[PDB]
Amino acid sequence: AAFVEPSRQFVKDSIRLVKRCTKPDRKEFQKIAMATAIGFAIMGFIGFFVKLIHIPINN
Amino acid sequence: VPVLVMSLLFIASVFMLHIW
Repeated sequence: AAFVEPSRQFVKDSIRLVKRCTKPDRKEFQKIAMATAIGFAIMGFIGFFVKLIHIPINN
Repeated sequence: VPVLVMSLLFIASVFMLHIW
């Protein structure tokens, strides 16, 4: 009655994908952590400061 | 560059429109 092939096949194949993948290690992690943060900061500081600009202007 | 003129005019227009 165990005719459910792909559900076991998907797990048996997804594990294969993650095991021949390369895991970003330490040196790679910081290289991308800052880049996301700076891109976060660029839209999180220039945008945020601009948000405060019009608060009294339209008042 | 010409778009900046159009963009500057639009925000000035609504501000005048809002104040009117």
